[PDB]
Amino acid sequence: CPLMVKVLDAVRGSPAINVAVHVFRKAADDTWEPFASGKTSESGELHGLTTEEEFVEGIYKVEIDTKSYWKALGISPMHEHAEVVFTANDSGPRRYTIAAMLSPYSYSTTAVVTN
Amino acid sequence: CPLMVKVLDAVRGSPAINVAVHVFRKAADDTWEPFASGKTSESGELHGLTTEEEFVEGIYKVEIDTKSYWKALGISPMHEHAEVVFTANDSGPRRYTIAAMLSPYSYSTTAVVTN
Amino acid sequence: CPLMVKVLDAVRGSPAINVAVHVFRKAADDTWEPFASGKTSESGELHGLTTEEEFVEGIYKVEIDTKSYWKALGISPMHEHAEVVFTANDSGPRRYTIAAMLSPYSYSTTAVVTNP
Amino acid sequence: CPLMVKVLDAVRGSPAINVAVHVFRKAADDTWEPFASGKTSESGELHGLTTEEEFVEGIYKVEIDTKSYWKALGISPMHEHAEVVFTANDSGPRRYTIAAMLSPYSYSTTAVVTN
Ligand SMILES: [Zn+2]
Ligand SMILES: [Zn+2]
Ligand SMILES: [Zn+2]
Ligand SMILES: [Zn+2]
Ligand SMILES: [Zn+2]
Ligand SMILES: [Zn+2]
Ligand SMILES: [Zn+2]
Ligand SMILES: [Zn+2]
Repeated sequence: CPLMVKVLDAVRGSPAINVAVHVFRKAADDTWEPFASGKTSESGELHGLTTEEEFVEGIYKVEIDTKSYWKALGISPMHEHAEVVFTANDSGPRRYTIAAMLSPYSYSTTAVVTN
Repeated sequence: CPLMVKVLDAVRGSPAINVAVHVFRKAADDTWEPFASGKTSESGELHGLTTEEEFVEGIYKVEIDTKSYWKALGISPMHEHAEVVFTANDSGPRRYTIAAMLSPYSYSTTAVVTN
Repeated sequence: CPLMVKVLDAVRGSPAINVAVHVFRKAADDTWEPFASGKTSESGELHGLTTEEEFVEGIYKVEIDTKSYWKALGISPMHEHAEVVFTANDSGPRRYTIAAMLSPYSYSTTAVVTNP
Repeated sequence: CPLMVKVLDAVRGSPAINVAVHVFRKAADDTWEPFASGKTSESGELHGLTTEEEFVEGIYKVEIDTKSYWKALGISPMHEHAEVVFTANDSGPRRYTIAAMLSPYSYSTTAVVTN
């Protein structure tokens, strides 16, 4: 995949499974245009988001839906999404893995960019 | 102080000093409206951004300018900003501290919400 | 302070309050010798750990006791401490703040090293 | 795999490749006994460290060697290792994945424990 998203639940120490993910790309008119979406697999991973051809250069936002992921803990999180914005592919082709370690009031995210 | 932003340089182990922070609030037309702005201090801290009265419930985005901040490292970062989005207030006065520990291809952020 | 420790609860979005912290310094014979201890304040901070004089150069370990901090959540964490090791003071004096963002199965820590 | 380690370079946005990892187990005399070793792959991963039979309950330390790893960067890190300690395997086998996002003065680590 040119783009993969991996989400871990840092509270329970498990992949975050069946979590909805929306990807957007910044359009000419400065709006976020929907790009790809899905739900995480059993390994916390969302593969098959885009194709080489479709994954053009631009600014991308990854939105991971957390609103009620935390419901069973009794905690309302800091925001309904965990969001990460990255600027893509200005030097040839790159594949991107956006990895996110999520808690209700904190998250760590790393973009791994390979060629 | 309803809203404080603290930015740390995780590569150099130092406050991120004199770094521009823009705060926005999600507006009626779904765009981000400029809400408050400042530059981090020698302690990497940004105080006096807003007032209890201006800081109503809503969805806020903290945008930390990182474009050229690691020029001197010779690394172009994952994106020209570090962005943290949080949903505010609900009940009545809540004080927010958004702490970000920044690296070019990563970040960790925690929202500390008190009384 | 030559050394300060700040601990945040990443699950509840709070300072982690009244949490025990042990600091060790690696001894000549390659054991951790107790250095300082205490519990975090209402701001998640532990001040007055050491002095200028006592904070000699060396390898230090900070243990933050987390075992039952999580109890009320119904979660047993990855380890009974969150631990950070750092190498201290290799030129002139430096002040160190160790900041830790903790969850049961994850943490992020940053050492902020400034010269006074 | 009972124990897998994955290391990401948060400064360059890559896997941490060819990095030495030493695993220890807390021994009877309270010292750290050498338990397993390897070097991370091209994908920042370290597999085949131990077997289900050797990996009994106990306290384990994962030591990632970072001393000269950002020297090209011109940065001496907070410590010559990144260390993660976890308490293992109350019950029967669990698979552990220790994921570590490393910067010179900072790191984020998550233990993913699965059945
Ligand atoms: Zn894939
Ligand atoms: Zn800005
Ligand atoms: Zn203030
Ligand atoms: Zn941006
Ligand atoms: Zn102090
Ligand atoms: Zn080692
Ligand atoms: Zn494996
Ligand atoms: Zn070490």
